[PDB]
Amino acid sequence: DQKNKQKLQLIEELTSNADQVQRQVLEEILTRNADVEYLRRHDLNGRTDRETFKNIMPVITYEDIEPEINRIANGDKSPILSSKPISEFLTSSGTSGGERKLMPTIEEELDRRSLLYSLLMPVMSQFVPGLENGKGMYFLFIKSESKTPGGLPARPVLTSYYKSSHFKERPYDPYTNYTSPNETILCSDSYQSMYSQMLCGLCQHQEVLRVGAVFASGFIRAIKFLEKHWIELVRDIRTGTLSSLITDPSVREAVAKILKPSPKLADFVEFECKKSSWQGIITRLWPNTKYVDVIVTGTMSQYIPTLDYYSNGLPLVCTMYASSECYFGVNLRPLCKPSEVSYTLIPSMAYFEFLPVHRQQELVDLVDVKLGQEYELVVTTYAGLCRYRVGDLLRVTGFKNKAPQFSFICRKNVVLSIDSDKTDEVELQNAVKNAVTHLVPFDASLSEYTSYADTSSIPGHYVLFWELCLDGNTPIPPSVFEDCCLAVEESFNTVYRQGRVSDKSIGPLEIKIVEPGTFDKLMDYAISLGASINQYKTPRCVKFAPIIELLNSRVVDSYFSPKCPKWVPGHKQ
Ligand SMILES: Nc1ncnc2c1ncn2[C@@H]1O[C@H](COP(=O)(O)O)[C@@H](O)[C@H]1O
Ligand SMILES: O=C(O)Cc1c[nH]c2ccccc12
Repeated sequence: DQKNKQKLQLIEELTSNADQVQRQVLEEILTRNADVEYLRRHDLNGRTDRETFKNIMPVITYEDIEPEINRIANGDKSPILSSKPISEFLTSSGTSGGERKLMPTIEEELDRRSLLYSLLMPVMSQFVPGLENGKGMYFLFIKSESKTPGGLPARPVLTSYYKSSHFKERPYDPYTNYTSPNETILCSDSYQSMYSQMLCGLCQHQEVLRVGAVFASGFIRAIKFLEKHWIELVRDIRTGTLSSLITDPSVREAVAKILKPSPKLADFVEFECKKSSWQGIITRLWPNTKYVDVIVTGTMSQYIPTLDYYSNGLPLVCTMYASSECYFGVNLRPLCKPSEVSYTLIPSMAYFEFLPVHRQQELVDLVDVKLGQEYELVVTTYAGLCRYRVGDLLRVTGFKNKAPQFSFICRKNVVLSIDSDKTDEVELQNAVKNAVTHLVPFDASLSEYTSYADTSSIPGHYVLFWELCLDGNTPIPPSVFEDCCLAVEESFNTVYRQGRVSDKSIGPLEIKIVEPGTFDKLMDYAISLGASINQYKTPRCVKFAPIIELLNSRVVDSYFSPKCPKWVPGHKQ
């Protein structure tokens, strides 16, 4: 019987009693945090009931509780948001004033993250058999850490999770037996982390029954890493000796238990990697792979054709929906189509509310959301976030017993995204305005521009299309356009700049100069589909393949900066 059946029954119990669980969660939070400064400031006066909470407590954004956050981050240890000690800040990919948002968490929250993860394979065991008889090849990575002036860790939620006893000291689980040893995941050197993970995956290739990464982008980068380094990898496999470039002793102690001299495997890997076409290479190097486990909902959907290419059309699986401030839900139907993914929110994670979005107690509870209606996700967490707006838009597609299921629509205001980076229109506009100052000495200027997330390169990069207006009589040298590139990048927020400098999840920004009349063609094309002259601006971003092919066909010159933007871990202040 055991675990799977119990976990599946737990899902039944939680979703059949969703409203009661939601109530018990809110009651527990307000009872614990009854005396914290934030609740007392709003005069909640020790009350714990739903009606009081919804009538009294305001619906907030990050900027609303930043003074509380800063105070805690500066070392104020009084109960301001939470009665249990804030153990760390989980730095979100979402920003504020260019800097990562600091999400308070408490130690207890790891239990709830682990509960969520423990649901995944029992759910999957209903759709794909035999996964306990083999391994999963996942490429998992830690990121830069930082510390608040008061001494609290500030780091991404997965970096926090991987380094915790819940992952680093976890027991052997046959349904989640990874090819990557903990030492290779927890390696601070990102090159060594990637190389050793790729090697271990190759060494255990016949046992691999599934592959992936947290994000589509992450898995694509691992494939590209093999494209560049397979010769070194084949040499390691052939001789049974790990590359001396791997200097980390914990790494390589771990590899040494896995790596054995095997010219037969080396010949096999060489054979496949030598081939000019890498179409379907996943199903050749790892022939027992049943699916690809990566997020391809949200902006990550742009990577579907790339994964399909390398996998020869294996099923793409989206298992979960979660964030820094709170873990949310699970896909109860993982082998569905990527366009039909819905996430069932787990009612014991947090108190969930929903702000209706239309094309006086305003909020609607989890069980009262309406089929087909769009909402903004609003959360009340154990660490003291009260009715915080996530910025995620969701649509109800159905119900699991009493618990609703949501397709993910978007994170609000995201224009450009390659990996976890999110660039909005204001950021983009500001960035382009800082870069055009470089065209002033040449008495040139920008007439019009647009952008796209270029996925043809690994890692992806931002592309800007620039149509200039030249009034002077001196050509602009490549060095100045390269200055323009860098200037754009320097104006982007810290997550973008971290992706460029530290995580290598983003390639150099490219500016493509297009010939005169190019954006005229765009408009003409934009009217043949969708034809509103009155309401027409050249869009800040484009995404439709024929439009992009049109713009690329009219490129006169392109430029990247050889330089990287500034980046320093932690908040500016
Ligand atoms: N499965 C998913 N599909 C689409 N977007 C997601 C998914 N999981 C997380 N996200 C987005 O990433 C955010 C979490 O980012 P972070 O706070 O940095 O972990 C969420 O609030 C969503 O906007
Ligand atoms: O930065 C990280 O690695 C944590 C993270 C960022 N976006 C996420 C979405 C799903 C679960 C974890 C994360």
